[PDB]
Amino acid sequence: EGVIVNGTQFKDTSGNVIHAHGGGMLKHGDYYYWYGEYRDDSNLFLGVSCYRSKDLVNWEYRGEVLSRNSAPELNHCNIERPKVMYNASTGEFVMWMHWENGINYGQARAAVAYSKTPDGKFTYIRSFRPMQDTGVMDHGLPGYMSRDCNVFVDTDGKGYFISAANENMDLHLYELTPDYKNIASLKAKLFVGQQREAPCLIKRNGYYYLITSGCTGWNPNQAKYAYSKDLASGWSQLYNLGNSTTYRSQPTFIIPVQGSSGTSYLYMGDRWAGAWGGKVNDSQYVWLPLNFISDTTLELPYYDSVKIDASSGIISEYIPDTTRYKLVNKNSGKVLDVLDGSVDNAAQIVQWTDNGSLSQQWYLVDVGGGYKKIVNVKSGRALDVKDESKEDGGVLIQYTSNGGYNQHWKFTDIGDGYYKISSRHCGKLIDVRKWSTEDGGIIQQWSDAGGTNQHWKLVLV
Ligand SMILES: OC[C@H]1O[C@@H](O[C@H]2[C@@H](O)[C@@H](CO)O[C@@H](O[C@@H]3[C@@H](O)[C@H](O)O[C@H](CO)[C@@H]3O)[C@@H]2O)[C@H](O)[C@@H](O)[C@H]1O
Repeated sequence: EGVIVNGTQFKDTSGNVIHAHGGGMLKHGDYYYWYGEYRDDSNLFLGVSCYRSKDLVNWEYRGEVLSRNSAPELNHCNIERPKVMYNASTGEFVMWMHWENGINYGQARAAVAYSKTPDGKFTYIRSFRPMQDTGVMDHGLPGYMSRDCNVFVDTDGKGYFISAANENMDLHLYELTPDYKNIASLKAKLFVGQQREAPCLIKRNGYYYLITSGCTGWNPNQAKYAYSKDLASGWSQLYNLGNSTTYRSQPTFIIPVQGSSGTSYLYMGDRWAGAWGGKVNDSQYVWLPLNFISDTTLELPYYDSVKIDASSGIISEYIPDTTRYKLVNKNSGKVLDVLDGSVDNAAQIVQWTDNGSLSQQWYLVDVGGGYKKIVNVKSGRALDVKDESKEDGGVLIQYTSNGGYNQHWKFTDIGDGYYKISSRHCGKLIDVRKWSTEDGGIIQQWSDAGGTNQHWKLVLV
């Protein structure tokens, strides 16, 4: 039962609430290490916890790799977004983070630490504003500002540190020295004046991807991403990822989960309790699979429950009810199907002859109220009303699950095993266009006209 419940606070093997807010993760040896920070009673840096696991679901407490006692300036300060990266050359784990006074946010500087072991007590080095010696001034103080940050290890073995500079208006990608403990140069300035925060830098197939969020404090916002063949330049524009609130969370880190089957990228987020007036320690987590439609097209679906099998390297949706179904039209006798039995995103939904194919099988996931999710089997995508249309003739397609109301359907029994499937968005029924009785009939959205082409029978398979 390697299943995770989003919008909650995961508990370690001890039965205690895990506290690794704004943290990250590292895969070394046979274990996945989850680092993160958490405040205390005075809302100040208490320690950077570390959790270990092989299955990515059951986490074991390993103590504070970094404490407010590790250094004199760590006593009264704010530390957030601690990330850990490994150095093959040295053989030591270097840790970066964001440091503040604890009184204000004027000292926008980064901090560094390291240890010979992953779950061992890290030794604090220093806190500083990148390029301090260069003499450059960034808003009153010497050295570039450095708030929200993150680390990245490239294939060639070069380390990289990214953070928000120039009053969170610009993103600075710093290239680290071979030891990872220092900054060698300013690789490139990314997304100037666009004000992107909580950056996550990853790589897949010669393509670099940068997942960022907006700057609105606790308030969840529209997350975005970009791609490029080179870190220095060639970066694309910003493309929306997830919904308008990133499913009520803010991105913190993204790691490739490699296994026997293949590689599945995991998304980590934070549901900051500050949204509803709660303390930082009351923040919950949101883990979702990061799917790659193409080298240039990304998908971030929302599953209320996610199943993970680290061994095989597979991250998919958890269906509470594996019962398969077929939707037969009263008028045509055809069943609900996907065009060309495609698994592509936004694939057109059509009616087709009952051929017992996978494309013609659907799950029914309750999503609160009297509404449900109609999910295809051959492709984990959900039945969706294209472009959240509220008009007659609105085409129906299969789209990535995003909790939108245009993906919620209520079944209304009319007798004899037939139902009227209305959308939660406008209330229009699932309709076979023009009363079509042939294969490939476009499935659409239409007002309840009492037609038999709008009536569907639910059949077990
Ligand atoms: O009014 C709100 C908002 O609605 C968006 O509708 C989008 C969503 O319904 C989304 C799933 O929730 O599905 C989008 O379908 C898009 C399609 O529009 C585009 O042409 O192709 C992509 C991928 O192929 C995808 O299928 C749908 O657009 C509107 O998009 C948005 O403008 C806004 O109106």
